[PDB]
Amino acid sequence: KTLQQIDKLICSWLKQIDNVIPQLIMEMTTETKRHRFDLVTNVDKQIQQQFQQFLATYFPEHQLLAEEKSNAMITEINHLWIMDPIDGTANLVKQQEDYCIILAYFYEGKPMLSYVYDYPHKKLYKAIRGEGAFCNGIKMEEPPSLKLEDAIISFNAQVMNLDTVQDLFDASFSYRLVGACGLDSMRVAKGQFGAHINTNPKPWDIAAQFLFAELLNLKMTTLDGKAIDHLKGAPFIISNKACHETVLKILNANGGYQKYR
Amino acid sequence: TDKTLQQIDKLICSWLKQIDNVIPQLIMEMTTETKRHRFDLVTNVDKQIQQQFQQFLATYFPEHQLLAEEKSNAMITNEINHLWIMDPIDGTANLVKQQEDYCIILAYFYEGKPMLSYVYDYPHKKLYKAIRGEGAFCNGIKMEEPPSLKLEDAIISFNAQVMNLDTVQDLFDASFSYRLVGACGLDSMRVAKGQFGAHINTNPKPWDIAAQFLFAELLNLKMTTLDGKAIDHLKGAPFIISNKACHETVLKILNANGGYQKYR
Ligand SMILES: [Cl-]
Ligand SMILES: [Cl-]
Ligand SMILES: [Mg+2]
Ligand SMILES: [Mg+2]
Ligand SMILES: [Mg+2]
Ligand SMILES: [Mg+2]
Ligand SMILES: [Mg+2]
Ligand SMILES: [Mg+2]
Repeated sequence: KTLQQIDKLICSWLKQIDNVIPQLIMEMTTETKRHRFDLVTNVDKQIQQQFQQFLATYFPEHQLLAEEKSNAMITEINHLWIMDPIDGTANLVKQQEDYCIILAYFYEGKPMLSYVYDYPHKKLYKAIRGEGAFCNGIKMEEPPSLKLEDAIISFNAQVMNLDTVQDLFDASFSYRLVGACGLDSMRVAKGQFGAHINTNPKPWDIAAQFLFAELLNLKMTTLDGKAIDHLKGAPFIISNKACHETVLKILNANGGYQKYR
Repeated sequence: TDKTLQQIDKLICSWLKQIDNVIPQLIMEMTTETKRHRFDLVTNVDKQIQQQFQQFLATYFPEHQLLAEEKSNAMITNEINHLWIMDPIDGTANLVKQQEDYCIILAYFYEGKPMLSYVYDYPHKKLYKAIRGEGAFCNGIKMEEPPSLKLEDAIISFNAQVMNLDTVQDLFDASFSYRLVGACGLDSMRVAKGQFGAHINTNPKPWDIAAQFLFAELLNLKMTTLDGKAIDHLKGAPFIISNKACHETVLKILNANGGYQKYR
């Protein structure tokens, strides 16, 4: 009853944002964080601060865990929003396409509302506990079963040793990459991909995905097959249920997926 | 009669725009066959689009000849005055697995010279076309030459499954990052738009790269063999389409250390 009303507000703040992003891009500035491949723009900072604003205006006891700010906070919180203000910043800057806003609301640690907004295609994926998962308002259904050898898979090949990359190439139908965790994960949710791996995501990179995986019967675990703490990064996979185990075993086999060189 | 290029372009665009009405039905009744091996796919979508275009050609340009993927091309010579090259669905695997990330490729060569080219991104309804003497366009929005992109500042795309893993690693190290759409025509347009620095296909057929000649010409792109030579539009060859400022570096990374084949 209440989720539906908070959802309307979120969907509304997301409508205002279509009208703000053009201006932000028009005046785009770009900085590096940890190294030259780690980008941040005023688009990331401003979407985030404006959400911060929204929360302060309508839910000021709700807390925010977000990418472009310090997050010294607890293990604990009743109302928690996790936000990736732009997921796919390299894609934003390099391509001005294939990036999204990721948002997720947790109530007493339980995911309740999730948003992955593909702003370049004006496609909003949302998940609402009690109602379902939607893409621009049409109900998404559990994808068909996909075994690994019938599935396209997606992952960052530069962060794994090449033997494991090759085992992954050999077991799956093919390999693609979108370059945004939220959008590669939505492909799994839609059934276009069998699995998306990210071996070092941050909580904002994967926060919306928990509710989508639950409502659509996906598997979403660490690369050791365990539950992921929504509050803390872990190496993670989101997968069709019929290829999940096969990917984990390949990832873990022959000394594991990490670089040795 | 005798037509201007603009008249020919008007015909093609409308035929392409008309295919929007046909495709939803073909996709809902989608059936797949195999070609060279179990994963070399062809669908009723590929076959109907190419059949309708051959019939469009017999209707409007009866002297014109068709070089296309889903038929034999034994009768195609180098003497041909009016030739179309078609990939009816470029990215069939994507059509089958995703119903996204595939396109229709067409190009017209007058006496061996590219005059008209089309990469129709149907799932998104974006028509990229290039018309000699007019320019290149994405939905009638004119495209211009992309900014210089050094490899180290550029995203690149290639099939990493078909190359020496060492070359792959070198390609990763030297570029800003890696991405893959999975249709040559679509990965090529990302280069034409300045979104990727380069796309490589080490074994394209003529129809995978036919439209791209004129786009590279109109937009100042480098489009060459992996040896840096001209490509024969009639015969496949290993190929790169690239921003100007990163083409040399990519080709040297490819040919380094005995080259990019898995056995070197
Ligand atoms: Cl996407
Ligand atoms: Cl594309
Ligand atoms: Mg970032
Ligand atoms: Mg981000
Ligand atoms: Mg992110
Ligand atoms: Mg084919
Ligand atoms: Mg084809
Ligand atoms: Mg093709």
